[PDB]
Amino acid sequence: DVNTLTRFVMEEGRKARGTGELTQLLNSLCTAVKAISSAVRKAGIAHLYGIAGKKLDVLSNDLVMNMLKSSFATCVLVSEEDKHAIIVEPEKRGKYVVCFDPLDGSSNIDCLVSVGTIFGIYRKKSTDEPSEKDALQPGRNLVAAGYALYGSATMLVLAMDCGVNCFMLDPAIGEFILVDKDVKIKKKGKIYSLNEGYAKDFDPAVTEYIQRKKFPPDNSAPYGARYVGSMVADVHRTLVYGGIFLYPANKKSPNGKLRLLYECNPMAYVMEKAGGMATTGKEAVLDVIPTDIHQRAPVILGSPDDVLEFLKVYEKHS
Amino acid sequence: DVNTLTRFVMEEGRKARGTGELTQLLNSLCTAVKAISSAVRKAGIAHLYGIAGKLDVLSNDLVMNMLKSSFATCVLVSEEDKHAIIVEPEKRGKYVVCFDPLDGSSNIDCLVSVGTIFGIYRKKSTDEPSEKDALQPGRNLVAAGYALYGSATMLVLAMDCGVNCFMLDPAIGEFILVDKDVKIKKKGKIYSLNEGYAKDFDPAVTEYIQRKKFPPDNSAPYGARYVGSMVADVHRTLVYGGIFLYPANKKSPNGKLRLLYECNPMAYVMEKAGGMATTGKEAVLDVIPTDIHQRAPVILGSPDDVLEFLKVYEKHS
Amino acid sequence: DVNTLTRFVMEEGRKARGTGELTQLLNSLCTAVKAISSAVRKAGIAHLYGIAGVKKLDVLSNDLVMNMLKSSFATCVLVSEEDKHAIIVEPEKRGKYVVCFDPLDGSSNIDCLVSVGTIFGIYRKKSTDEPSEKDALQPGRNLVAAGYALYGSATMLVLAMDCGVNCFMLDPAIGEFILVDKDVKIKKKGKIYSLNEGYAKDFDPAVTEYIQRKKFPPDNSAPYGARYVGSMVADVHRTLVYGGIFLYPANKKSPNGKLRLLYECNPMAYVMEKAGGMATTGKEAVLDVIPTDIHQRAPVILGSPDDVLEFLKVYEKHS
Amino acid sequence: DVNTLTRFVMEEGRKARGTGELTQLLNSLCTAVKAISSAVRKAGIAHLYGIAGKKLDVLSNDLVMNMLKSSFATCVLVSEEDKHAIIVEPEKRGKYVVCFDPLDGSSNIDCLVSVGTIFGIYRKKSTDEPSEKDALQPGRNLVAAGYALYGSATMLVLAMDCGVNCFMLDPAIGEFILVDKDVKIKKKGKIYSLNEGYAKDFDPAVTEYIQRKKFPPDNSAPYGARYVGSMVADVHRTLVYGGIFLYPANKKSPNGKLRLLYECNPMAYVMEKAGGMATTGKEAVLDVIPTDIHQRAPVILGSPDDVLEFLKVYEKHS
Ligand SMILES: NC(=O)c1ccc(OCP(=O)(O)O)c2c1Cc1scnc1-2
Ligand SMILES: NC(=O)c1ccc(OCP(=O)(O)O)c2c1Cc1scnc1-2
Ligand SMILES: NC(=O)c1ccc(OCP(=O)(O)O)c2c1Cc1scnc1-2
Ligand SMILES: NC(=O)c1ccc(OCP(=O)(O)O)c2c1Cc1scnc1-2
Repeated sequence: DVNTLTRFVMEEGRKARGTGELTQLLNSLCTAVKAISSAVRKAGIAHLYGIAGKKLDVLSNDLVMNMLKSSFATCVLVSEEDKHAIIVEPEKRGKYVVCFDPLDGSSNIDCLVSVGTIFGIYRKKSTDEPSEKDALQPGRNLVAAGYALYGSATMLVLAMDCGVNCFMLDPAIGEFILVDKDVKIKKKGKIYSLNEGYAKDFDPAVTEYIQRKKFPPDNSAPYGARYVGSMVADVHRTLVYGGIFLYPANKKSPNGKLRLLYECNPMAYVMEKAGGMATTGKEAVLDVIPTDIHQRAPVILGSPDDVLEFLKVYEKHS
Repeated sequence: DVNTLTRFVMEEGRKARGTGELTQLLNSLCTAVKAISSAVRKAGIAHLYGIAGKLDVLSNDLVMNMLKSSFATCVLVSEEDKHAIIVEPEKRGKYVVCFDPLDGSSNIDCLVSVGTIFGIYRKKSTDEPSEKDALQPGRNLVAAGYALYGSATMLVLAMDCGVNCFMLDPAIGEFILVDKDVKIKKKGKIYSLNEGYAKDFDPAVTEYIQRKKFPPDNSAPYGARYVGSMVADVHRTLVYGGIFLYPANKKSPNGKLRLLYECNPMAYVMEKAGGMATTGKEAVLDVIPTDIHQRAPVILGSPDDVLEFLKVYEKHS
Repeated sequence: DVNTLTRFVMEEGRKARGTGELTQLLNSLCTAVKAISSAVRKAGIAHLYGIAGVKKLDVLSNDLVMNMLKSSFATCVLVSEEDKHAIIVEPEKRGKYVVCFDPLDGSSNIDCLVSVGTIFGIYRKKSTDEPSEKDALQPGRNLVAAGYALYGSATMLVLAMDCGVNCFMLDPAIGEFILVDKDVKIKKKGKIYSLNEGYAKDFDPAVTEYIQRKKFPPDNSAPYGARYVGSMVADVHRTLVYGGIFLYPANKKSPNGKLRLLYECNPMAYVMEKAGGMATTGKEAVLDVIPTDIHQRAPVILGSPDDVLEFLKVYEKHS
Repeated sequence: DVNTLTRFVMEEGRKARGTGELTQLLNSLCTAVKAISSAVRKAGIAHLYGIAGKKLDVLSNDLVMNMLKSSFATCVLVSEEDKHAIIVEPEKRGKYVVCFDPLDGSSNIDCLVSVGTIFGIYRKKSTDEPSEKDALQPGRNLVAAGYALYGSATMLVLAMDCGVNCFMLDPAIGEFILVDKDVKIKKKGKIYSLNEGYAKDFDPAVTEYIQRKKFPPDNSAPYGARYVGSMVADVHRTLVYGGIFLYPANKKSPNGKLRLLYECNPMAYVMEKAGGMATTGKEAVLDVIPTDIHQRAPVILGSPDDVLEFLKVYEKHS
C-alpha cells in the first residue's frame, strides 16, 4: 500500500488528537520544499537567459518563511538567512517555533553540489509574547525535525517520536512517496567524513581518531573517506551507509563551525531517532542549552559504535 | 542572445562543412542524457511503489539505443559491457564512442551526485569495425564531456573550440548555454581524493597531501572535498579550481579509474579548459591503450596544482 | 495569502470536527488526479516508442482512483463506469464514505487530444448493514462533496461542498493545486448553448424549439454562440466559467438520456447548484432523482439559471 | 527505432543539401513551442499567487519572435499580435519568412479550452530589402507549415513536401517524439464542425450542406457535431478522425473571419499534404493571392469526399 507524506502526517496527527497545527505546518513545509526543489533543479532558467527576449538561497528562505507564516501554526521563525528571529504577525500565530536552514550547502551551489533544507520544530514553551527566546530550547525538546536533500533525486527525511521515515519526491506528480519506513542506522560503518584540510588545526583527539580510521591498530581494513562539503549530503550518506561524520571545533573556530539551532540539533535528532548518536564530545548535541540563535557547536554523529569509539579517544585526551 | 545545446552544436557542425553525423550523434546523446536525468530524479517512482495497484542498466540502454539510432556510430564502448558493441551494418556511422552511462551509481543509494561521461573518436581505419577502433589515445578525441545530475543537471561539452556548459531547464527539456569557453583557475585551494587509502598511498601522494594540510611556507591550508563520484569531483575542480587525484600505488600500479571512458574524457575537458591531467609519468591523453577497460592513474585540475604534484612525484622518482 | 488544495481541505475538515476521513479521501483523490494528469500529458511516452530499445489511459485512471481511494481507509463502496458492479472495500480498509466516479471522462475520443477529465461524487454511507451496491443509490441531494478535474490546456480541480465551489489550478512545477477562484458563482444568464446538434433529427420537440430560439431569437436579440467539445467535463466547465447552457437530453431513441446519473449527472448538477446554477432532467432536479441502478442514465440540462428556466418554459409548453 | 523532431528535421535538412537555415528555424520554433506549452500548463503559477510572499498570448508571441530572430534563419515575421510585419535586424537575417499565430484560441483560454500555435514558412523570393510584401505569397509556396496543439497532451504536427508527421511532447524529457508518420486523412468522415450559432446569417449553400449532415439524402446515419471553438483543436480532430471543418463567409463577413496568412494557409497546407482539402468555396485556400497580411478568408477543410460534397452544394447555389 503506497503512502505519501501528506497521508503519513495526517494519520500521525490524527492519532495525537490535537489541534491539527503540526499537520498544517508540515504540509506547508512540504509544499515549500517542492518549490525549492523545482528552483534548485533550475526550472525556468531559460527565461533568465533570454528565451523570451532572486538568488536561490533568498528564494528558498522566502518560500519557507511565507508557507510557514501562512500555515497559521507558527509564532517564531529562526533562519540561517536572517540575523534576528522572525516574529509571526498576531493574526497568523500558531504554537510552534521553527529553526531552519532554507538551502544548506548553497555556498558551493556553483559546482552543482548537492544542497538541502534542514529544519527543527519545537512547541512554544514560554507564555510570554513570542520572541527569540522561544527558539532557545535544547534539541531534546524537538517534536519533529529532518531535512530535504536535493541530490541525484529529492528526498525528505522526517523524524518524530514514531521514528525516522524517508520520502522520495516524484517529479512527475509532485508527491513525496514513502520509500523507507522506521529507518535505523547501522550499528557500525566503514566510512568517516570530515574536512581533513583542517588537519593542522585539529584537536589531538580528532587527529588520533582519524589516524585509527586510516591505520587500524588492530590491522583491520581502513575506513573509506567521503566529504561532499554539504551537511545534508554527508549526514544522509551516514544515515544510509552508516559510519561517522565530523565537524569538530578548530583552533580558528573554538566553538565548532556548524550552527546548533538549524544544522546540529536537527541532524542529531534524526540520528538518535534512527538509533544513532550525535555528540559535541562533551555532551549530547540535543542536551546543549542554547543562549544565542546562531551559536556554533562541534558535532560528531553517526553509527553508535563509531561515535562511542571516538568518545573513547576523546576521553583519553581529556 | 539565448543559446541551446541543439543550436550550438548545429552551428559548429555547419562550420565544419561535413556530413552532419557528429551533430546527429550529439543530438541523440543529448536526448539520452535528458532521459537519464529524468530517471535519476526518480520521475514515476510512485508507480514502482504501487500508486496504481536498475538505473545503471536503463542508462546504458538509453545511450546505446540513441547512439545506434543516430546512424552516426560504428563502435560503442561502455563501462557496463565486457566487450565493445558493434553497431549493425545498416546503422553504422563513422564515429566511435566510449562512455560511462551512470558514473557514481554504486553509491546511488545515498542520493550522491551521479553522471554520464563520454568521449567521441573518429574511426581511423576502414577495417571492419571492432574493439580495436576504440584503442586510440585521448589525444585523438574530437569531442568529450559529461552530464552531471547534481543539484541541477548540467552538460559540459569540450571540443576544439573550447569548453561550454549547458544547464538543463526541466520546464522545457532544453539545455541552456550558461558558461562559454570556460577556463579553469590557474591555481585552486581544494584537494580531492579518498584519504581512506592513506596507508597504501605512494610516497609522492603522501607528501603532496601533507603539503596541502601543512604548507611549508605557512600559507593557508587547502580545503578537502571528495564526493566519490568522478563527474562530481572533476566538475567542482573545473568550477572552483584545485586538484583531483585517483593515483596508483604498489597494489594498483595502474590506478582504479578507467582510461577510455573516465580518464581520457576528463583529461580532454581539463586541457581544453587550460588545465592538466597526468598519470604522473605522462599526460593522460598520450597514453596508448591496448585494452578497452584498462585502468589509469590520474591527477588533474589547475595547472599550478598539477605542476606542484609533478614536482613532488619527480622528487620520489 | 496563497492556499493549496491540501491546506484548504485540511482546514475545512478541522472545522467539521469529525474523524478526518473525508480529508484523507480528498487528499488521496488529489494524488490520483495528479497521476492521471501526468499520464494524460503523456509523460514517459518516449519509453513506449523505444527510446531505451502500456495499458490504456481509461484503465490506468480507474486503477489510480480505485487504489488511492481504497488506501485512504475512508471508503466502503466504489462505483465507477469500469466495473459493472459496485466495488466493496475489504473490511480492513473500510471508511464511512461512498464514492461514485468517472475515472477518465471523454476518453472515447482521446486520440484527438480532446480535453478529458475525472468526475467524482462523495456520499456518507447511510445504512448500518454490510456495505453493498445499495449504498450508492442515494439521490444527488445527499452529496457531501463533488467535483471534477479537467485535463485541458491546464489541469484544474473544481471542488464543490456546502461552503461553495472552489477552483484549484495544478502547478506542474511543484505538483500543487493552487486555489485561484474562491466561492465561484455562475452568471445569471449566458450567451452560449452546448449540445450535439447531430441528433437534431431525433430531438424532442421542446429541445428543437429551444435551440431554434437560441439561433433565431423571438425578440431579434443577438443569437447565442454554439460550442460542443464532446467531453462533458470540458463543456460543463466552460458553462461554469462563461455561463450559458449545456444539454444532453432524452428522446425517442434514448428516453432516459445517455449520460450516467451516479458519476456524470449528479456530480455536475451538484457543482452547478452550489454555484447558483441549475440542472434538470426536464421533469425534476437531477439531484432529486432516486436511483435504482448504479449505471442508470439520466437526461440533463444545466447551466445559468435564466437559461435553464427558459428551457423549462419551452419544455412545459410541450408537456 | 525511436525518432525525435530534432533528429527528423536534421535528417530531412541534410537531404536537401542547403544552408541548414530551415533546420535552425524549426529547431528554434520547437524550443519556443515547448516554452509556450510549459506556460500554458501553468508551470510556476504558484509564484503568481504568492507562494513566496504578462499575458500568455503576449509571452507566446515574445517566445516565437525571439527564438525565430535568434535562429538567424528569418527576415520577415508576421504575427496575429502585431499590426505590422516585423523586420529582422540585418545582423540576424536569414532567407525565410514566417507567418504565425502564437496562441490560437487564447481568447477563451480562461475555460481551459485547448489552444495552439500555428505557423507557415516561406522562402523569401525577392532580392530587395525585407518588407511586409515578402509575406504576401500564396499558400502554394509554403516550404513548411503546421501547428502545436496544447490539448490533453501537447503535439506538434509538421507538414512539408515529404508529408505530414506528428510528434508528441514528452514532458519528462522535453522531447517531441514521432508517433505518427506520413499521416493521411480519411477519405470520408462522420463529423461536421462549425459554429451553428451563426445559422441565421448562414449562406444558403452552408445551410443546405449542414441540413444534409443532419438529415441524410441517402438515408445514411447523420453526422455527429463537434465545435471546440479553437481552430487548432477542431482542425486536429478533423485530421485524426476525418470529417469536415467550416468557418465560412456569411452576410456580414463576406471574407470570413479566420486569417489567411497564419490560420487558413497553414491548416490548408497540412490538409493537402495529408491528402485532404481546403477551399474558400471559390478556390483552394492555398491559391489565394494575399494583398494584406491580416486579411480574412473563408475556409472549409477536411476529408476530400466531405469537402467535395460541400463544393457540390456550393455550386448548386452559384
Ligand atoms: N508525539 C508526536 O510525535 C506528535 C504530537 C502531537 C502532534 O500534533 C499535535 P497538534 O499540533 O495537532 O496540536 C503530532 C505529533 C506527530 C505529528 S505528525 C502531525 N501532527 C503530529
Ligand atoms: N573541428 C571540430 O571541432 C569539428 C569537426 C567536425 C565536425 O563534424 C564533422 P561531420 O560529422 O559533420 O562530418 C564537428 C566539429 C565540431 C562539431 S559540433 C557538431 N559537429 C562538429
Ligand atoms: N459539512 C461539510 O461540508 C463537511 C462535513 C464533514 C466533513 O468531514 C467529516 P469527517 O470525515 O472528518 O468525519 C467535512 C465537511 C467538508 C470537509 S472538507 C474535509 N472534510 C470535510
Ligand atoms: N524539400 C523540402 O521540403 C526542403 C527543402 C529545403 C530545406 O532546407 C533548405 P535550407 O534552409 O537548409 O537551405 C528543407 C526541406 C525540408 C527540410 S527540414 C529542414 N530543412 C528542410
